[PDB]
Amino acid sequence: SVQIVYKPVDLSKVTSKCGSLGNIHHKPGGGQVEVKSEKLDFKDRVQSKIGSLDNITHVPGGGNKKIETHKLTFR
Amino acid sequence: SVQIVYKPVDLSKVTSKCGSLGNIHHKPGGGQVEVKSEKLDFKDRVQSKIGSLDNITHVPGGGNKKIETHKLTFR
Amino acid sequence: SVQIVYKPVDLSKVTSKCGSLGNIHHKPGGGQVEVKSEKLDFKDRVQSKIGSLDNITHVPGGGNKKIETHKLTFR
Amino acid sequence: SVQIVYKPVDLSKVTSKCGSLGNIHHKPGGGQVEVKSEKLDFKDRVQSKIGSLDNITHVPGGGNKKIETHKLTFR
Amino acid sequence: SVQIVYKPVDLSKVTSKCGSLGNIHHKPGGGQVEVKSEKLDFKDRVQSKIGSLDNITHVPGGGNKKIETHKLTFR
Amino acid sequence: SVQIVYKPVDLSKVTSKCGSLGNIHHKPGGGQVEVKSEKLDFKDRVQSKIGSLDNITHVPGGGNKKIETHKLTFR
Repeated sequence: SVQIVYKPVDLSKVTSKCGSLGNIHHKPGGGQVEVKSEKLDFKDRVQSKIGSLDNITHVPGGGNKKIETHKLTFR
Repeated sequence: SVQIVYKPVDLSKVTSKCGSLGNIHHKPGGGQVEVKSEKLDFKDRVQSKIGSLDNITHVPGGGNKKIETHKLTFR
Repeated sequence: SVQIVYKPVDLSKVTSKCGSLGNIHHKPGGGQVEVKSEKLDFKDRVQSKIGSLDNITHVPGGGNKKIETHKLTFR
Repeated sequence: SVQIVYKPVDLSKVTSKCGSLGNIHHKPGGGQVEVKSEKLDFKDRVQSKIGSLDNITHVPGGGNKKIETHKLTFR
Repeated sequence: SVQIVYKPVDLSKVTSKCGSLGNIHHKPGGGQVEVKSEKLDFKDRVQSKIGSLDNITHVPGGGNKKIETHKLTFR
Repeated sequence: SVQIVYKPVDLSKVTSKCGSLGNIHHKPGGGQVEVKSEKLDFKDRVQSKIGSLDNITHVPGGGNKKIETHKLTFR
């Protein structure tokens, strides 16, 4: 008879310590933005974006990640 | 007879410590934005975006993630 | 009879220590941006982006990652 | 006997002709203006000006000037 | 006997002709203006100016000037 | 007896002709302007100017000048 044993013990600790996390600045699109269009002709899907777009300031206290994937395929 | 044993013990701790988390600034689209269009001709789907759009300031106290996926396919 | 033994013990610790994490600056698109178009002719999908876009200031307190993948294929 | 003759004839004409005078634009202070003061100490007259100030758009139809000064000092 | 003759004839004409005078633009201070002061100490007259100031767009239809000064000092 | 003759005839004409005078642009201070001061100490008159200042767009239809100065000193 076939015997399957599966006992993965996990004694992990993704710790982080931080005294202070501050004084982050993010200034996108400081400069003047000018666009000037004359006698154009479009014929298909036009996606246009002007100014300051999709700007992210992600500041997480921790940010510790743990990705654990378990698998046991038995055909 | 087939024996299946499945006992994954999990002694994890995704801790984080932070004294202070402050003074984050985010200024998108500071500059003047001017657009000037003359004698254009569009013929399909037009998506247009001007100014400061889709700007994110995500500031989580923690931000600790744990993704654990378990699977046991038995054909 | 076939014997399968599977006991991976994990005594890991992806620690990090930080006294202070501060004074980060990010200024994209400081300069004036001018565009001037005259007598153009487009005939297909146009994606246009002007100004300061998709700028990221990721500042995580920790940032410790642990990717552990386990597999046990048995045909 | 002393004879004084004073007959300055003036056949001047400071004319101007203009078909059309239009489409003047004046946009001062388009950009965002930020000021941040911390732990200052003033001890005398403080004159402070922020934003868009003392901006002039003088557009005169004519603008023809004639300054004529006459004098006849007799000691 | 002393004879004084003074007859300056003036047949001047400071003319100007203009079909059209248009499409003047003036954009001062397009860019974002940031100031950040910390632990300063002033002791005398402080004149401070931030943003877009004292900007002039003088557009006169004519602008013809004639300065004529006449003098006849007799001691 | 002393004879003074003074008859300056003036048959001048400072003309100008212009079909069209247009499409003048003036964009000062397009760029983002940042100032950052820390632990300064002033002791006398401080004149400070930030941003776009004293910008002039003089566009006169004519601009013809005539300066005529006449003098007749007699001691």
